[PDB]
Amino acid sequence: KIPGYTYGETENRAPFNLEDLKLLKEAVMFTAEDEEYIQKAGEVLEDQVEEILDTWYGFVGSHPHLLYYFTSPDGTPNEKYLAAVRKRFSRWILDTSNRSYDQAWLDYQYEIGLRHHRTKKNQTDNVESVPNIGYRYAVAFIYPITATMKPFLARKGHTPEEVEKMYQAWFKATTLQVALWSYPYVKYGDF
Amino acid sequence: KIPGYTYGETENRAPFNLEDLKLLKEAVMFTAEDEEYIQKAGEVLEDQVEEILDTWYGFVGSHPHLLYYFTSPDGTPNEKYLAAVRKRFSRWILDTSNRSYDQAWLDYQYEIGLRHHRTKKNQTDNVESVPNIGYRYAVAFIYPITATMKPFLARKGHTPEEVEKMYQAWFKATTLQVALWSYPYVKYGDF
Ligand code: HEM
Ligand code: HEM
Ligand SMILES: [C-]#N
Ligand SMILES: [C-]#N
Repeated sequence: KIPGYTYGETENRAPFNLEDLKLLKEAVMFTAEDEEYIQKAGEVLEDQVEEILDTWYGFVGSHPHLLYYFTSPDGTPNEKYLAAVRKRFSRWILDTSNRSYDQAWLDYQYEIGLRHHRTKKNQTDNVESVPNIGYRYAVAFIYPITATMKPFLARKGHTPEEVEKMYQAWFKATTLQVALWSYPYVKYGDF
Repeated sequence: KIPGYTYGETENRAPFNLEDLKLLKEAVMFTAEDEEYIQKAGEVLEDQVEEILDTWYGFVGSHPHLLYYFTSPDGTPNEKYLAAVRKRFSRWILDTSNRSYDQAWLDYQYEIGLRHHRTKKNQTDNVESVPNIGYRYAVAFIYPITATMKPFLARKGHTPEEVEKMYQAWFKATTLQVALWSYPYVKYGDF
């Protein structure tokens, strides 16, 4: 088992529903074509995850105000926390590529939002760290997620045109998720 | 000369400052290289704005749940509201590329967020319309903004390298802005 990974068995049903998801997919221009290309992206990325993780957490570690969110009270990174979260992030790369975006998927999107937010941050791994990840950075991180995945999507010999379809699908899917994760951050009724 | 366009003359100072901005630029991987290329993007886009606007508002207009946010209470689109906003969106394309990202800029970023939010929506143009734009869609729209801009960035004969750099700069800058606009939506203390 991956500790903390509770896909399909969360405590709560998401407050947003499949019709909400349909309308949000429309807003990010995500279609069945992107379902196909995000699956292809998974096939490309899967055996590269260790490098992807080093690249991603190397970016987070590169700026003290970002690494901050994994820190103990003494301002140093909590290595237990980083390591446990890293295994769930690795799984999220696969889930984004391989799951159907169905009710179980939506329920886990609510869960991941809750875990970045003060509602559930630091509970999954039972760590002492900062209480909330400022929403400004959740939105910001759509960009570095896509810039991180880009070079890996080209490393299996796909043409620029195919890489572009995978990259755009990943961009749409990442934006879609962060949009959903806003729920616990946003004043009730404003989401 | 643009009705409702009050850049430099907002009633409020922004609740985020230049240090917040520096740290958020770092979160979207924005550097002096992007300053060069966002300015080049403006030079490329400036004389294409009518077609860009037709494309963008064509996208909004093609989805009833998005066009919704410009409708009168009787459910029908308010074309005056659309037209007035269109003029300020046109200017935003130039501002994104030409303004220093400084205090005045931050003040107007807070203003734009307030205008999508119930705080100020429908006041600028003195219209009667939907009270609030749900934040889920503001995040989602990062994607179709970038997808709208992309083809136009190639239309002045720049090299593929330069077009990609302009596109990435636009994506960083759009993400940066939507992150800032979240302020009035986000539970107090969670931004
Ligand atoms: C596009 C935005 C982001 C994506 C795609 C992303 C992805 C993920 C994933 C997949 C997980 C594990 C979820 C699970 O428990 O199964 C996670 C957890 C976490 N992320 Fe992010 N994340 C984003 C934004 C942020 C930001 C802005 C930070 C700031 C450094 C950050 C820091 C963390 C931390 C500290 C956790 C553990 C939260 C907890 O205590 O449960 N993430 N993230
Ligand atoms: C990336 C996200 C978005 C961008 C870049 C964007 C851009 C803009 C700009 C530049 C303006 C005029 C600002 C001014 O007053 O100077 C504006 C206003 C407006 N936008 Fe957006 N927008 C975004 C999201 C949305 C969404 C999700 C909707 C839903 C259709 C929308 C609908 C409108 C409406 C109705 C107004 C007028 C608000 C008011 O009454 O003042 N926008 N937008
Ligand atoms: C989040 N990593
Ligand atoms: C907003 N358009």
